Amino acid sequence: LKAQTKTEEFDAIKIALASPDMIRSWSFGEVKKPETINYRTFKPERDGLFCARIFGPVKDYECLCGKYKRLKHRGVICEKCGVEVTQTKVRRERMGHIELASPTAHIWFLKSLPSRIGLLLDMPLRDIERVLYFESYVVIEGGMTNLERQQILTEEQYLDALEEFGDEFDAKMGAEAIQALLKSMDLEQECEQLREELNETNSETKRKKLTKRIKLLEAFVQSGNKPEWMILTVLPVLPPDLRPLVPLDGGRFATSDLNDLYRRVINRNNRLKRLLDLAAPDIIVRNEKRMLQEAVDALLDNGRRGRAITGSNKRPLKSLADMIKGKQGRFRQNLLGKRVDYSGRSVITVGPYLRLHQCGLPKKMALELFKPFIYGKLELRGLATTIKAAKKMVEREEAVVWDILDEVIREHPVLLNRAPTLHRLGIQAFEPVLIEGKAIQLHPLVCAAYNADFDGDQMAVHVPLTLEAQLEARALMMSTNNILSPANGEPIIVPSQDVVLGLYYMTRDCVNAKGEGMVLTGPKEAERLYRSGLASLHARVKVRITEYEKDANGELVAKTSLKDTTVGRAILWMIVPKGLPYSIVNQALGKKAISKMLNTCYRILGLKPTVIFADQIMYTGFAYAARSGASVGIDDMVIPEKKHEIISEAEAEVAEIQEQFQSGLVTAGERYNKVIDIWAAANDRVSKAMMDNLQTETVINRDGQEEKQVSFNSIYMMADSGARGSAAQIRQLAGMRGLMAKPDGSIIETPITANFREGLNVLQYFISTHGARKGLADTALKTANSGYLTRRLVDVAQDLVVTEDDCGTHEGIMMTPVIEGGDVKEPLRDRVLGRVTAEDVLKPGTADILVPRNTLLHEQWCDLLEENSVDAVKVRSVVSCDTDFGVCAHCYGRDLARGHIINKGEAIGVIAAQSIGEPGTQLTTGGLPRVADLFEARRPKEPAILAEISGIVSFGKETKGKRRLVITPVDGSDPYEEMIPKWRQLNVFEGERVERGDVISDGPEAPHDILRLRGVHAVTRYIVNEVQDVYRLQGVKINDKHIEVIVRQMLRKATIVNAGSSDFLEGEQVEYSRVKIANRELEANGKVGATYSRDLLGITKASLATESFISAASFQETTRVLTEAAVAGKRDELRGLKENVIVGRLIPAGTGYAYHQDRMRRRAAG
Amino acid sequence: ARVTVQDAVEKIGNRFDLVLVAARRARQMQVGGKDPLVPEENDKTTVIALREIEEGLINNQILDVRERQEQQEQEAAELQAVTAIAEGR
Amino acid sequence: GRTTDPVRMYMREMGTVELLTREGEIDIAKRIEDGINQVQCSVAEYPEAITYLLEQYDRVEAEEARLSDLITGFVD
Amino acid sequence: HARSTGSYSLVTQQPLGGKAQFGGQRFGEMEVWALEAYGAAYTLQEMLTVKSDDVNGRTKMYKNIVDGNHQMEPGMPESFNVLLKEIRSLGINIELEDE
Amino acid sequence: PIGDDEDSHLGDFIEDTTLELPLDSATTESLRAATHDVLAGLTAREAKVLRM
Amino acid sequence: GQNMRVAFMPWNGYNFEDSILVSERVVQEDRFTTIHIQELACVSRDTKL
Ligand SMILES: [Mg+2]
Ligand SMILES: [Zn+2]
Ligand SMILES: [Zn+2]
Repeated sequence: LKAQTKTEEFDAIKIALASPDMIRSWSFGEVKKPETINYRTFKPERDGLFCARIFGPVKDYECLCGKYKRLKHRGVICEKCGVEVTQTKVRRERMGHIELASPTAHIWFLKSLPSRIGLLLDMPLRDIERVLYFESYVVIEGGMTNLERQQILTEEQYLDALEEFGDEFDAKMGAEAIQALLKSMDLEQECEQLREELNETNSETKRKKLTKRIKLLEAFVQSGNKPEWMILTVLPVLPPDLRPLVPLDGGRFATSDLNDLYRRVINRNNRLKRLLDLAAPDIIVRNEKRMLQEAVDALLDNGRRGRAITGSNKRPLKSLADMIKGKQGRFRQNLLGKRVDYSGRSVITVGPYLRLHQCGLPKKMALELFKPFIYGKLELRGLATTIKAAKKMVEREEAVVWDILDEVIREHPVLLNRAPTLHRLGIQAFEPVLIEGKAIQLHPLVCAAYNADFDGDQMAVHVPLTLEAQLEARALMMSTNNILSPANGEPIIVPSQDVVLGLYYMTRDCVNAKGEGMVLTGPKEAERLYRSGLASLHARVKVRITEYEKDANGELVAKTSLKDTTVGRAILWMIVPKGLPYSIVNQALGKKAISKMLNTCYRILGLKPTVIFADQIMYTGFAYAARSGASVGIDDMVIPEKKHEIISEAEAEVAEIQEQFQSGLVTAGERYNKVIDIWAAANDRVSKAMMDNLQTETVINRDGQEEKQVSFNSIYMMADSGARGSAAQIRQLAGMRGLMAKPDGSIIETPITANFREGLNVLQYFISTHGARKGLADTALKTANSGYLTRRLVDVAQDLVVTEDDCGTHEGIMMTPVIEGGDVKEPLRDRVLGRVTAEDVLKPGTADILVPRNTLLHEQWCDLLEENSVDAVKVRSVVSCDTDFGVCAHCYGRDLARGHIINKGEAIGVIAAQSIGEPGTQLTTGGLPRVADLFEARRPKEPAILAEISGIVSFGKETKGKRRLVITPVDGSDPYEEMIPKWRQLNVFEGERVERGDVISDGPEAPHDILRLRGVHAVTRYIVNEVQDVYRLQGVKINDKHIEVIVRQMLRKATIVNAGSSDFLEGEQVEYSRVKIANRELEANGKVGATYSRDLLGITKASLATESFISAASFQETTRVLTEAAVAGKRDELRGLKENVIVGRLIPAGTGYAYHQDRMRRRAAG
Repeated sequence: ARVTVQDAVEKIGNRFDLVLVAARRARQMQVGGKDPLVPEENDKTTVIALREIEEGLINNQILDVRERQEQQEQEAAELQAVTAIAEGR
Repeated sequence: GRTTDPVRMYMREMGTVELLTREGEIDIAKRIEDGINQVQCSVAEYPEAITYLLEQYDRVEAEEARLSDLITGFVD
Repeated sequence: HARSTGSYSLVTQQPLGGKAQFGGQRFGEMEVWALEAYGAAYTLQEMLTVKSDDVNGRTKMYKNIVDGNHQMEPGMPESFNVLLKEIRSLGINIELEDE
Repeated sequence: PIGDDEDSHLGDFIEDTTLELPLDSATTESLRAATHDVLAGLTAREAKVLRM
Repeated sequence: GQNMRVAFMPWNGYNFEDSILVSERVVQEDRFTTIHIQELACVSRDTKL
């Protein structure tokens, strides 16, 4: 078969240096003139930056001169002025060139930090630049006389040496010099010689640089790049429409800055050719060559020399490098964003009538958005003759079009998105419901996922177009299909505020109320008792209920009974579906309980019942909260009667200690601590006064004189239910508020005695103001820090995707309850839930396997483990996965919005990064910066040091700035000796044995140490436990999984120790390496297999290494990446997410995982 | 309307390949080559296809098989037409 | 030594050259006259340089050229 | 605001309001990530190819949309297409390999 | 640069007026079908003369 | 702006977050109505045509 020549669907991409002949291959003509357009007739001046002949026709299928105007003549080259008449679009495509007079350095390869021309020649940068500027002479191929090959000479020196040796010696200067150097260079010979020199001399200094350079050279040879190409003989010109002259209003013109630059280049070039033909003196033509160099540099990348300025405008002109780089840090237009058709946005409102699967979409918006569908559906049914008439109709908004819109809307989902998109739930698919209004209506239960208030936040709509997009939106991005946070299995659909105040008010009980003590047949006549005004919503009552238990085999058992409950609970029970026990609704129904109701319902009945359940819960919560008549008055906030007395006594203490400071019994600072302590104690007392009084003070009589229960006061119910408010804010309302602190952080010893229910005076308010402003500032800052962090995270993860099914390794980490210092800061059940078992586990007695090797532990399995006393389970993790270049689903876990095991092909790196990132706004060394420090693996300020090796140790030498520690292993050799500065107080016992990784001092320790001296499981455990300490201290739920995948990405690279295939000390992929030593253990060499050492790379560091260069050019410094890749002739195969996002094809994950896989196997095959 | 796709996800495991298969069948309906295997409620081809997945009468196996048959069904017709191209010799 | 900014590596490079004395200008100009006249005389000593001019004037009066494309005029 | 098919920017072909008929919404990096977490490839592809950046894709799309055929024949986004020239405008040769 | 100091620059707002709108492109595609059917209407010779 | 009779109480979740639920009495009385004044322009230019 003939493979192909012309257009196919391409794979990979290649980048390298460009030959002059190559640059010519692209060029369809040489632009010889600085002229742009004719100045009256605006036609392009022929062979100029804007040209019809070289580039293309000005208007569609029309010759410039005007002779051939017909769409027939096409491949015709006009005789008058040759222009092939073709679409004007080809003026957006065709390149050009300029043949420079003198050679020119390409500023990218001269000024890139590791100067390419420089280190290829082993020639220092400043020397090379000194040569290019004609500031000195440099030797080339010196032969055998007096002189080194790379040696530089001055005027007089060159003269003398020339007088001595006429021939068999050579020296040039300028660009031609460097080009001659590069051309003369033989890489292979240098290779041989350097291998030898590497071998002969033993010094670290010598062979380090030696090996680095030889590797560099041989890489450059293998590239296919010849050094000469770093010096430009020919300069390509960019297509005109990519740097347009296009006219504006007022007859004014506007053009790209590349025109000024290209113009300058052409000018000085032609003038140089002229100066050559005029036989000018050296001092002139040299100046001209230099100026040409500067012009070219300014064109390519401006700012590495002089930063030339555009005509009449101070602001420096944008060069091609600046064209590529973009702005806003690193953003390549697939990054910062891209404008998109079929979209819209507006202010959002509530819409409680909605089912959770839908959203209100404004009429006009739907019309405009679905306009093309409407056009097609209108003439398909034949209501409109032609598409034109269809437009006329929808523009007239004729009566018949609304029905057609209702047709095209029905099964067609739409995507809704909010401004701060963090986790994947930031975008959710809904079924559109036509609404009269300009506002978008969004289901209340979703408001938590978007973090969307109703205070004027806006949402954007996007219309999924292709069939695949509709089905993706419906089966993936659909609201009902994500009920659970991907971070943790807990429901994100949890009722928010009004609803929970409703369910809370519903099931609650007062002491005495209408219908107290009576009995009812069932929930029906309970509700009937309530709605008729006979019985009160909350009263202690026995009613018969019928509950169910699915506890049979897949089967629902029925049981009936007389339960002691209230009227409200009885009414509410009507909603609860099937197999749930009445136990769940018989409580007070707080936010937590009202959430666990949903959770249990989902882990029992399945998805659909849970969906409709949540819906009904919302409806009833709203309705009954509305009926309840909850409100807030000024008298709802109750101040303690004892407040003033507490204030007075605590105010007596301060005058006590003040008297002592006057008499000098106590020091000023000690005094300060004392007074601050008494005032703090005061605040605690007032708070714990107002809390008792607010909470229990309802004193009410049933048939006797008195009884007291939890208060029915509004603000209390609100704070208690979890609807809104909290003990702190309520404390600020009634009790006194806090003690403030100056910006310094020195806490003021005269606290705010007054509260918000009372007035604050001038000073108090002024002092509160700082707290406010710093609050807004800090929060608004932590948003940015969160974003930056997530960014680093997806950058370090991204392409990690579930790929294989099961690697099948027994490997994994030991999962224990966290058990910190007190009782159980987090159980075992949460840590092991949804995680696969590495191996079978035991009862206290054995040959009884409860959980059999690798099995997803769901709620039932975890409860079965809980029945038994088992404290310990070994669990497979993403960090331990044997699979290379990805994670097997069997290792990951089940976690998702769905309880089933993770699908094959879902991209986990991204969702992990997101899951870690989203809560980051809620985090307060400790803190979010501590989190960053952890993920960056930064060695702390005052780190500890761990024993290098086990065995008895002792102290040696003296006081040089380090008092040396000598370790003595039992069997093995002693010589390990570390230099410990003695000015730091030690721990380690001079007479005792210390295990490797023991405490030889105090303070935090760098995870590099934990990785080396303790090992991979130990280091991953340290990272996960510390970061989880940070999050969990703030009340943030994040599964260990995501952190573990980030960790896996951190340790991706490692350094080799032994040899037999590749180089000694190289940092490299443990995927590559392990797949190589697994392959080397058999066949090949019988075993030559090398030993490596696992390395720890920070997230920002590990992100640096990416196979794909297109990917790297996105988030890294673009200018460097492009060069560094171009010299190696690096070939990007795509294969990742970011790269395929940039190039604009299907993501090698998700739905596209079926595509890229089917193509991946076709590649490197028959 | 299909409020939840979970059942279809039960019928084919992947849930991505669900989107793919359902899309394929959906196009078998939308471009008019074929007709529904189950009553159309005014549900668009998008949802009809998913209903077809839930009923278990449509998946990758069935589709591949049917297409493979239709290939030979066209080969049957064009048999006498293309064998007449013996002028190639 | 070199600040770059090529205005400087020019300004300094030309600034080495010393200004001419009023007599030096005439010395140099005299040298110019010497050289040129040498090439002119060397042209006058070539037979084909003569014969060609002759043929060209035979072409001028034959209307195959113009008097402006051969001579700029003589002395006169 | 709402937009179906509006005007387009000249330098890079992208949706732009010229009539005060608004340019579409900006789909950013984070939104792309959100699309990446879900398994939706086609939604993303159409998002950054046919619905926006593809000069061929958008029209070939619109015609299918009115024809009652939901599909996409994506082609290559014009941003990357331009970037290729911008890279090639320098001394760098960037090519598309194989088949 | 225009306002906000942001990446909004003058050239970003220059709209291509030389592009034909898809709203019209569809009608250019439809007109062909219409005139084709209508040209199927006339006698085969009249059709040839009008198409010519 | 304008002062008005206001009641604090959840009403059928239509006030859900900060949301405001307003009687028809207000939109009828035309009190919260606003008058906008826009300046539109038409420019007669010179084109080479
Ligand atoms: Mg807000
Ligand atoms: Zn012409
Ligand atoms: Zn694995």
